[PDB]
Amino acid sequence: KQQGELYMWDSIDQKWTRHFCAIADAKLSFSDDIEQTMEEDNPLGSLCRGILDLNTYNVVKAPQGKNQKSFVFILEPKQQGDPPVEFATDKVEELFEWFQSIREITWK
Repeated sequence: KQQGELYMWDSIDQKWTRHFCAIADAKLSFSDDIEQTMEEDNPLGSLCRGILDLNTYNVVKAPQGKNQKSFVFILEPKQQGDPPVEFATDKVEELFEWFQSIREITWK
């Protein structure tokens, strides 16, 4: 089973935030900012603020990187006006391990 911490791009605050993610079936889950939920002592602080159906998405890797992070992958969707969800990781090895897991699922 694939799971660990990941960075996510918030197109609002224009910053990366740290979220804990997991892959079960064809679904990728991500929790709330594990830094804040801490900064606010907040226990509605959830371990599952969102769930993505990988069946509806595709995975591209971003060679040049993005927004000052070196290793990122992007889940770009099928239905149009849905936005891309942009993830990034610390070490290059982790990147290739997620990219593998996710594609070993979008290409069945």
